[PDB]
Amino acid sequence: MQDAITAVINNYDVQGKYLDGAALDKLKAYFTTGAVRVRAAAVISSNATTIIKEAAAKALIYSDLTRPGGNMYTTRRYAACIRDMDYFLRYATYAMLAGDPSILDERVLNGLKETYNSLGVPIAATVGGIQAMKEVVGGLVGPDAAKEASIYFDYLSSGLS
Amino acid sequence: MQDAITAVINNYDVQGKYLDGAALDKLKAYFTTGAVRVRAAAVISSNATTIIKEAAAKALIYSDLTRPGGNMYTTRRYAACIRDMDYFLRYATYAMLAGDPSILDERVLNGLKETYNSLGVPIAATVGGIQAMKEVVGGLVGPDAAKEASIYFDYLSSGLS
Amino acid sequence: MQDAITAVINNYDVQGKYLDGAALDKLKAYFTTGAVRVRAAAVISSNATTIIKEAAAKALIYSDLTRPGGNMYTTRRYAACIRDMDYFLRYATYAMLAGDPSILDERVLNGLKETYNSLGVPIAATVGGIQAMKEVVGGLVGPDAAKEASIYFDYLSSGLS
Amino acid sequence: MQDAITAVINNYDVQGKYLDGAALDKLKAYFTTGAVRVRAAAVISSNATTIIKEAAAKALIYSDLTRPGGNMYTTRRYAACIRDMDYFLRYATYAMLAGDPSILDERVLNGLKETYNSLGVPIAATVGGIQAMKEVVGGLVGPDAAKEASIYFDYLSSGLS
Amino acid sequence: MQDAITAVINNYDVQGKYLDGAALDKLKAYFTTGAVRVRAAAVISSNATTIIKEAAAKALIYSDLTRPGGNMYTTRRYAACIRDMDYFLRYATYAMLAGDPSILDERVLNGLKETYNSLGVPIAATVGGIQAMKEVVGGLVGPDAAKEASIYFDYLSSGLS
Amino acid sequence: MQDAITAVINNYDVQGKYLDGAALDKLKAYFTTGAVRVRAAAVISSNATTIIKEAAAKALIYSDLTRPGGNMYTTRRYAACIRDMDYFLRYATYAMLAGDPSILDERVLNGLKETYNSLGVPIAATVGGIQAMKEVVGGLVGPDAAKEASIYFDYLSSGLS
Amino acid sequence: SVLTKAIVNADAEARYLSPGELDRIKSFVASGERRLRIAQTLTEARERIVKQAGDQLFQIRPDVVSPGGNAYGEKMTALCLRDLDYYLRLVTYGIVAGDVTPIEEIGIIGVKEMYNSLQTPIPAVAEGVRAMKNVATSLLSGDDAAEAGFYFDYLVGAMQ
Amino acid sequence: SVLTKAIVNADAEARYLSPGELDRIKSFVASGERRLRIAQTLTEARERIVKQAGDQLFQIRPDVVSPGGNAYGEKMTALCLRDLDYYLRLVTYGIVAGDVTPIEEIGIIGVKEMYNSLQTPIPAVAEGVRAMKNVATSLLSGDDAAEAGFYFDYLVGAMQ
Amino acid sequence: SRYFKVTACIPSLKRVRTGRELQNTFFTKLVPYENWFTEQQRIQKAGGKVLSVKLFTGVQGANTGVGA
Amino acid sequence: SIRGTSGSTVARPRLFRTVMTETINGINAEDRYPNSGEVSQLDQFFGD
Amino acid sequence: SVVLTTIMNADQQLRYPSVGELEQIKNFMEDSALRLKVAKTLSDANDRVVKQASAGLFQRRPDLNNPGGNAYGEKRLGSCIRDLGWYYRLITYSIVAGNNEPVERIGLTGIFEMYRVLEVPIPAMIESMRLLKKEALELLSPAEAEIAAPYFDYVIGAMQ
Amino acid sequence: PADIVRPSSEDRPGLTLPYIYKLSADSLTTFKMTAIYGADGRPKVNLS
Ligand SMILES: *[C@H](C)[C@H]1/C(=C/c2[nH]c(/C=C3N=C(/C=C4\NC(=O)C(CC)=C4C)C(C)=C\3CCC(=O)O)c(CCC(=O)O)c2C)NC(=O)[C@@H]1C
Ligand SMILES: *[C@H](C)[C@H]1/C(=C/c2[nH]c(/C=C3N=C(/C=C4\NC(=O)C(CC)=C4C)C(C)=C\3CCC(=O)O)c(CCC(=O)O)c2C)NC(=O)[C@@H]1C
Ligand SMILES: *[C@H](C)[C@H]1/C(=C/c2[nH]c(/C=C3N=C(/C=C4\NC(=O)C(CC)=C4C)C(C)=C\3CCC(=O)O)c(CCC(=O)O)c2C)NC(=O)[C@@H]1C
Ligand SMILES: *[C@H](C)[C@H]1/C(=C/c2[nH]c(/C=C3N=C(/C=C4\NC(=O)C(CC)=C4C)C(C)=C\3CCC(=O)O)c(CCC(=O)O)c2C)NC(=O)[C@@H]1C
Ligand SMILES: *[C@H](C)[C@H]1/C(=C/c2[nH]c(/C=C3N=C(/C=C4\NC(=O)C(CC)=C4C)C(C)=C\3CCC(=O)O)c(CCC(=O)O)c2C)NC(=O)[C@@H]1C
Ligand SMILES: *[C@H](C)[C@H]1/C(=C/c2[nH]c(/C=C3N=C(/C=C4\NC(=O)C(CC)=C4C)C(C)=C\3CCC(=O)O)c(CCC(=O)O)c2C)NC(=O)[C@@H]1C
Ligand SMILES: *[C@H](C)[C@H]1/C(=C/c2[nH]c(/C=C3N=C(/C=C4\NC(=O)C(CC)=C4C)C(C)=C\3CCC(=O)O)c(CCC(=O)O)c2C)NC(=O)[C@@H]1C
Ligand SMILES: *[C@H](C)[C@H]1/C(=C/c2[nH]c(/C=C3N=C(/C=C4\NC(=O)C(CC)=C4C)C(C)=C\3CCC(=O)O)c(CCC(=O)O)c2C)NC(=O)[C@@H]1C
Ligand SMILES: *[C@H](C)[C@H]1/C(=C/c2[nH]c(/C=C3N=C(/C=C4\NC(=O)C(CC)=C4C)C(C)=C\3CCC(=O)O)c(CCC(=O)O)c2C)NC(=O)[C@@H]1C
Ligand SMILES: CCC1=C(C)/C(=C/C2=NC(=C\c3[nH]c(/C=C4\NC(=O)[C@H](C)[C@H]4CC)c(C)c3CCC(=O)O)/C(CCC(=O)O)=C2C)NC1=O
Repeated sequence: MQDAITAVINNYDVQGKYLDGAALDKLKAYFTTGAVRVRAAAVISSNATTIIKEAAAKALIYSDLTRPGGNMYTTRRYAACIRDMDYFLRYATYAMLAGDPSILDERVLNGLKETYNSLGVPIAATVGGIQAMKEVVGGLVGPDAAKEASIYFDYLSSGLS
Repeated sequence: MQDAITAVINNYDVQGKYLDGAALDKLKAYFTTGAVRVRAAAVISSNATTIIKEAAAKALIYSDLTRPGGNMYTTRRYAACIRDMDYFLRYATYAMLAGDPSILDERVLNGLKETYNSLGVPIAATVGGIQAMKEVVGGLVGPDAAKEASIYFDYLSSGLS
Repeated sequence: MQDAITAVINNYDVQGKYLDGAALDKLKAYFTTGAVRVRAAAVISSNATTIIKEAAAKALIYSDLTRPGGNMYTTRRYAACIRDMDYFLRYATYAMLAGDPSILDERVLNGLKETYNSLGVPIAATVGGIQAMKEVVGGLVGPDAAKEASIYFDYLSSGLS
Repeated sequence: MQDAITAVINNYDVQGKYLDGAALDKLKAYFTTGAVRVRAAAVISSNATTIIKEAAAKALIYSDLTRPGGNMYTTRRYAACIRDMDYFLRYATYAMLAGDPSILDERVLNGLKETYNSLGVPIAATVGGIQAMKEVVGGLVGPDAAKEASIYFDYLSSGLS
Repeated sequence: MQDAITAVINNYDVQGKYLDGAALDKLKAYFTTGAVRVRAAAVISSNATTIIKEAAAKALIYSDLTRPGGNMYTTRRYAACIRDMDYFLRYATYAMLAGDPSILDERVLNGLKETYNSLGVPIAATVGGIQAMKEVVGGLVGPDAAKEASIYFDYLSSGLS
Repeated sequence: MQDAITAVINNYDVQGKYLDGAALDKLKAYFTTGAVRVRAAAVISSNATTIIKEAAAKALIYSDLTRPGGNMYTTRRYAACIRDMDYFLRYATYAMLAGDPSILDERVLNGLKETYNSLGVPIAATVGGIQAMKEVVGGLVGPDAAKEASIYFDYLSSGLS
Repeated sequence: SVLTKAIVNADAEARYLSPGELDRIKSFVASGERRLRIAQTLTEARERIVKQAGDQLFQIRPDVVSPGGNAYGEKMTALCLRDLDYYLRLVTYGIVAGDVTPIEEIGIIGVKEMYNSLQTPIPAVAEGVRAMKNVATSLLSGDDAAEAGFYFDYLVGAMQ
Repeated sequence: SVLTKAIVNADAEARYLSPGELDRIKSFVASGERRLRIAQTLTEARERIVKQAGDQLFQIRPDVVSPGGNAYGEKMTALCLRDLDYYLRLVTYGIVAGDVTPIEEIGIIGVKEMYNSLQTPIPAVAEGVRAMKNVATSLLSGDDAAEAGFYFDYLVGAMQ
Repeated sequence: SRYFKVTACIPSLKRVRTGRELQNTFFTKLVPYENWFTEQQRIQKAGGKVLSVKLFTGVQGANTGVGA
Repeated sequence: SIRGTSGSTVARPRLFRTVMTETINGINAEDRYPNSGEVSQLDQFFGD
Repeated sequence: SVVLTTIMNADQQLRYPSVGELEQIKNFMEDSALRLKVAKTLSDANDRVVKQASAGLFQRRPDLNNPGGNAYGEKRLGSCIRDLGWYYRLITYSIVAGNNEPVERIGLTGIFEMYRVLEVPIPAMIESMRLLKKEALELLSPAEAEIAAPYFDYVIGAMQ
Repeated sequence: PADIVRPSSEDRPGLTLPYIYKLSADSLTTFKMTAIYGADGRPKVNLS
């Protein structure tokens, strides 16, 4: 997988061009903002469980999904969905730190859509939980990294749907 | 897999028949060429690296495959391609000594086209390299086993294509 | 492990010597007796179960070993004893083929006396069974390879006892 | 400890059985080789120090064992190694006289390996010295008792290894 | 494995005290000697192979280790050297980057004497080889950084012997 | 046991080298600090009982240790505990004089942990007493030998804990 | 057979065919003529050997031709003779094939489950195979009969 | 420490220290003086920080110091303050080391099992650590306050 | 108790293994539910992709019969 | 230095193959006795 | 890159980045402003440094441009110079990257295997990379030389 | 052909072996099963 720097490096290596003004501009644009990415990642790591809590509270729980009959019935399915929620949050944080969605395209979306189809998982409910996580994360991190996290959250949600 | 003797023996076992005149003629036809196969296999085993070098120089090197954007670009992919070249040469020697492409179907061609499609490897380039190995092997072995060697390389090329 | 040829070559290598007349004469003696060992090993491999058959019938069963309280009592212990006896026969065959007891010392004799002491296996009874297969093998193979077979069984019996 | 006669007597006493033809044959087999063992034991007893000297010259000394950093370096360690060598020779003589390695099991090999591991002594070098004494004794005694002497040195070497 | 920073903390933790003046002096000393270590590590790297070759020529080669019988007589025994070495470098370059013996006792120098005793491998020779590399690295690295590299090499040699 | 001078001599003898510049500099490094060590040892010997009294007052007595249920309760156990304190102080003095903790490893810490666990002695309380003695000794001796004295008390404490 | 085992072992070793490994190939191609001659000499008397092994087996085991046996009745006796012909065909297959692999893959793996489901004496079948070996050894020459008896005794040990 | 995490990372591949690792080790040795000064400043004010943090914690969560509380009683409160002092010591160790490696092995692995066995409120302990963080950040300049507080949030997140 | 029937390819890109690497670069194998997550994560970590996943063994209702 | 030991052993490293050891080790790895085709290998090897 | 290396460890151990890991991730970017012009100067010499390195290595080892040499002829010299340019480009990609990633992942893992069938001397490439490392620092200041020397050391430390 | 590198983890060191050292060994008999073909299938199959 790739981040901003590695993406620039191999995207130039494919046609064998040295780093030019546009390439150094892209690298500078990445380096000028990643410190806010570091702060947002630290805040997200410190508040991971609360984010999954509020996303589940405002998007999944108190519903027929958690009622008998939904996908979120039984503590086993509850723990599985919350573990999936945690995995989505952590990979979103990795994507935000890296500044490239290749990490999501490889270690997140690969073998997930058809797996959810075969397991009967509600894709709409999963997308709603992802947007709940994005809302909570944007509330926590602040204006500095809100859009930076939101773009990759939207990437994951659009990949799922 | 099966050789000539094992193939005829199994074909007679499925019908439950003692070995007959036609099976005896087939066995004699295999036995009369036993020594030449051994000599050809010894020559190819002793000259194996040189065949790969000449085939690579005549087929895949000095082209866009080695340049950036090529499948064989980077030392990992170059070593992988030459290792596949050695695989093809060794298994061609196996098929030529055994007198049967059953091992070629069983342990080489099985899923090879689909895995090359998944990885993006140039099937036409691999076919050209295999034909270069066939030419070099036919040159080195001599009249005695040239066409016996070349039929199995043709089998590999036709299975790939 | 090592055999006659490997032992001789390493014994002259450790000194740093060319293979002289005495070494070539020892290889003379080993090579002149080769086919007898091969036919003896083929006979042993073909009659392995029956050699154990008569060996057990003449040395172990119909005694206090198989009755309750005996070591070889119960189906588990009977199967284990016969598997051990077959192990001894097969490794004696390997030693006879190699013309050296190094394999027997390396992979059978070490840990054997200590394991049998740990588990309570009668070493005297095991030596009796080995002598039983020695007699049976001497009967089967005949004058050609009788002594050459019996020497490694005697080595195994002496190492155990 | 036990010799061949005492071993047979114990094997029959544990069954509470009078001596039968098999026990008589085993005792006769020991009796027919009594004199050769006595002659060999006298030979080793007469030439004790020369055997140790030749074994040390052939396998131990003039190496890194006797140089600084070696385990045989310094007068104390040299004396210890030669005294161990003498112990091995004497108990090998006892075992060859008694026709049974039980004395070697009881008084030498029991805990010798773990003592050597604690002290840092090289077990490989010790095995080499034991074999060197083995060939020296085999040369001295002659064909009559060569194998009978050699079996117990091999037993000691296998027990150490 | 421990460095100075971890060692002080571990020593001050078992007795449950805050970092006092002595601990801050030790950490301050390491932090002040933190640049020459980094520079000399890079100097040891790059010129690693020439260091090994010069040390081998100075100590190992031109002795009994190369003649017939030595433990570097042939290649692959020669090849186990350069290897064997490259450790004793690599390690102790780690030591003079996270300066504390620790790593040298836990990864390299621990049971090495047992392995060498079971494999031959003259310990005095492999310690002379260590001192040769000590001299060559003291020459290459510089006046002040010749020490503490001499310290770790001396620790390695002393521990091995 | 071994000291600075004997340690240098042994670590040169096991490698079979003569006294070189490094060992010479080590030995003058010990020689330069001879007077400070002997002066500190004389001070400690003159103030032996007062140091133990003050350390016991600061760390052990006037607590639950000397009350019933404490390990230091009863005259026999009180005398044994102060004897142990004298042990630690005297061996620390020997180690300070010799400039080597080898005497501490050989004659103090070997099996002390298991002995204390068998007897039920509080190891944490013992380490606290050792540290109190170290503080008092550092007060008495002064900056001249305070660090050298403290390193061996710290070695004892780290070994015990 | 021999070629299959050699190539399988070499490929498991992840190397070319060993110079020693090709030696078995050369020996096989040398001895192919002799083994083919022995194979035809066995195949020229399939029913006669089955006959004589029939007398030997019936005389040695009246158990099998007993009322409690499985050969009681001409139909099942004919079935037993057909099984003996099957095993003679298998052994001549192995003789031509040089390795016992066809014999193993036709008639000894699961043969115990075979004859246990059919309720038939494995020792009786082994005795019949041994009588077949004796008749064949009488019908061939001693040196080639050594290898033929090697195959036959491998079969006898397999059904036991 | 960072030296531990860097040297052992370049030892699992059988290579020397990477040129990418002949960096941030350098940044660590450069910032070592600042880290030592921050650790000494925290150590000097250990009693004030512990006392004020315990005060804030007991106001925020008065149920723990109630009769049905885990820390009810003068010596049970003494044990709570001792635990807070322990965590302050671990934070100073982490600050000097430059990594949370030592505090992780010393006081985080198994803390859930220990506090569940003792029946102590882990969220209450986390709030106590947060109060210690606030009191510590009140005594430091902005950069040093952030540097110590980041380890404080590590402890808060790990106890969770 | 249910086994997913999947197919996948996994290329090794750091070691260039040199013997029989064709049976290890594309496979279909039944994998249990309890081990399917850890097995599927390995393919993504190595860098290959899963081509298909099929539940095969059981029903999507779950509840009773899940344990095994 | 050195506070614990696991002891030493008597190791026998291999210097070279020479067909006989290779054949015996290949047979031992499957634990099956020499094959019928494996038999003739020793025959012509001893004949050479 | 440094971020790629850190995220690799974090995902391998199934955890977020560490408290000592973000300290290194932030220190990797703060010197990026200085380091950007460092590789830029090396970037704007790319067809000159290797051109002057050709005469520096081919004069040292004169058997690379002789009848028995691998680079004999104009077009054979061109391939060696193009390889020097490739490695210079890769080392610049790594110096604008951080850790060994751009060179090791693309043109370092298996150079021995490439030359296994290519016949180009590794000990000659060692001196080639040594020369490149020596001829590229002089364009930089010693302050930049400290930020350049380890980045060139890795090639001649890896191929060895 | 390079040194066979055995990669290790954060607790133990990683190792390297000369190629010629393992080239003079007993050459590592291995067992591999070829049966993914299709499972439901299409290729040459047979029991192999
Ligand atoms: C009551 C004695 C205790 C208690 C409970 C409590 N539970 C919730 C919320 C939920 N509980 C469940 C439970 C289950 N789902 C299942 O599949 C099963 C197995 C049959 C169970 C038992 C679920 C799913 C929820 C989430 C809401 C929902 O059902 O949609 C709460 C509410 C927590 C909140 O934050 O709102 C509470 C309080 N609380 C106590 O104090 C008692 C110890
Ligand atoms: C949660 C918000 C929703 C939900 C989910 C749910 N998932 C499963 C089972 C699995 N989920 C995964 C997920 C992943 N594999 C990956 O590689 C990644 C990214 C790295 C993900 C996210 C997998 C592999 C499984 C199966 C294996 C396993 O669970 O260990 C279930 C269980 C289904 C069942 O009972 O059979 C559930 C319920 N459920 C909801 O209600 C939410 C909408
Ligand atoms: C130059 C200092 C040395 C030298 C080199 C040399 N190289 C070649 C040919 C090739 N070199 C490569 C190299 C790479 N491909 C990659 O992907 C990478 C990683 C970035 C490298 C380094 C390749 C692929 C070739 C083949 C041709 C092509 O690129 O298409 C030659 C020519 C060999 C020939 O047979 O013609 C030479 C001579 N020679 C020396 O003497 C120097 C020590
Ligand atoms: C009887 C219904 C069948 C039968 C049996 C038969 N058995 C033997 C010989 C032995 N049987 C055993 C059995 C066991 N050993 C154990 O540990 C156990 C488990 C408790 C058993 C069942 C043993 C050890 C022997 C060997 C002699 C001995 O005991 O010392 C024979 C004799 C075989 C021969 O002499 O060759 C026979 C005949 N025979 C039938 O026809 C019945 C179907
Ligand atoms: C049989 C004639 C005698 C006998 C034997 C007996 N052995 C065991 C158990 C074991 N035997 C072995 C032997 C070997 N493993 C090897 O690798 C080799 C050399 C290649 C040998 C010789 C081992 C390892 C075991 C233990 C594990 C196992 O059972 O497989 C038993 C079983 C003991 C028990 O019940 O625990 C027996 C009975 N017993 C006699 O009475 C005969 C004299
Ligand atoms: C000599 C060929 C090899 C060798 C030997 C060596 N041994 C020791 C020390 C001891 N050896 C023994 C031996 C025995 N104890 C017994 O009960 C028996 C059975 C009769 C034996 C053989 C013991 C007990 C010791 C320890 C003596 C002690 O306590 O000091 C040393 C000295 C080791 C030392 O550190 O001083 C040596 C050198 N060394 C070689 O290199 C030869 C291969
Ligand atoms: C070289 C100067 C000396 C020498 C050495 C030699 N060593 C071996 C074999 C091995 N050496 C090691 C060493 C290590 N493994 C570790 O993990 C470490 C520390 C991290 C070390 C130092 C081991 C384990 C072996 C065996 C396995 C292997 O080869 O990797 C040999 C080969 C012996 C043989 O032929 O069997 C040799 C020759 N020989 C000399 O002459 C020098 C004194
Ligand atoms: C009183 C008549 C005399 C006297 C006594 C005195 N004792 C101490 C201090 C201690 N005394 C003990 C005694 C014991 N510990 C035991 O286990 C037993 C056996 C049952 C006894 C008797 C101890 C342990 C101490 C140390 C303090 C403690 O108990 O924790 C003092 C104090 C001395 C000091 O320096 O503080 C005194 C004064 N003094 C007299 O003059 C009387 C004759
Ligand atoms: C070389 C002439 C061409 C080329 C090839 C290439 N192949 C790979 C990767 C693989 N090749 C194989 C091959 C086999 N597996 C088998 O079982 C057999 C027969 C026994 C063969 C021949 C496989 C499975 C792989 C994937 C796993 C691996 O990489 O080892 C690559 C690398 C692709 C990548 O980077 O992922 C390449 C480049 N490339 C060319 O340019 C030539 C036309
Ligand atoms: C049996 C296979 C085999 C060989 C041959 C072998 C050789 C061998 N040659 C060596 C050295 C050496 N060999 C030579 C020279 C030469 N070498 C030659 O084959 C030429 C005839 C000659 C040059 C014309 C020199 C000069 C050295 C010293 C090292 C050096 O060159 O710096 C060394 C290093 C130890 C030593 O100095 O003795 C070995 C191991 N080992 C083996 O296992």
